[PDB]
Amino acid sequence: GAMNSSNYAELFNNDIKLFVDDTNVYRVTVHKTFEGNVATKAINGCIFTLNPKTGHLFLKIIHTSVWAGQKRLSQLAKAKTAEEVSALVRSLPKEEQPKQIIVTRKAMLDPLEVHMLDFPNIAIRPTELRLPFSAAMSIDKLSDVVMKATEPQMVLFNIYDDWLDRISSYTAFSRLTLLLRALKTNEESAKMILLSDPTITIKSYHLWPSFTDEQWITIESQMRDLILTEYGRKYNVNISALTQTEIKDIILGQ
Repeated sequence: GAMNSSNYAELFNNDIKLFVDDTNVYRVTVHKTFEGNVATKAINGCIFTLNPKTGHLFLKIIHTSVWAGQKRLSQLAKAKTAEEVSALVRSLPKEEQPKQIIVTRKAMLDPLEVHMLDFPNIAIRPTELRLPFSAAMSIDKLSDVVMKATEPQMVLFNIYDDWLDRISSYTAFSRLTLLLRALKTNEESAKMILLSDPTITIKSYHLWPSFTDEQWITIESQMRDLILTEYGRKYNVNISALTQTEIKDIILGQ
């Protein structure tokens, strides 16, 4: 049954789970051609597969060669996504295989179910949450590794850096979704907040700055301010009147 804010806590139990986001798999850029026309040109994409409990991000880079001279592309993209997720799962020992895979887009449900027939004990589920994982390509280190790729490959990161030494999975996931939601809402302002010191640095093996515990509280309130103020412009409501469960709903995407 679909994952929503009323049952999403399940993400942090002992049943290994993965989110799969396919929104960055098929990507184009617009460019000027040698005759002076304008055209689209495919660029590398990625499948974003995340364990929200451990932070492990399996970033499968989709090379443009996959698309070359191919028909029915939206069909292929989903097939490609399903193929790769199933191949990852199939490479893991049984004890590392997820119990559930949660797709961020309902369109991914059937293709993944078809490709996961070999895994009867793995539940494929849709979600009501409109999670901001599309904003993964706004994290500079992720964006660069994708763009520099010259062949298919998978790269693994901990998208929580070292946070789990200090905070719970529930807290880390809340922080991540807040950061991604803010990046999705206003990339430029979100990065300005992140670089506000800007002496607080990003370790070479990390995605985010090395903020202290109290510093993260502040960054998080600013990220929250960025999001809510924009929501307020759109809908004409008093931010401060919003309940806790209303604010979460906004961040998570319902």
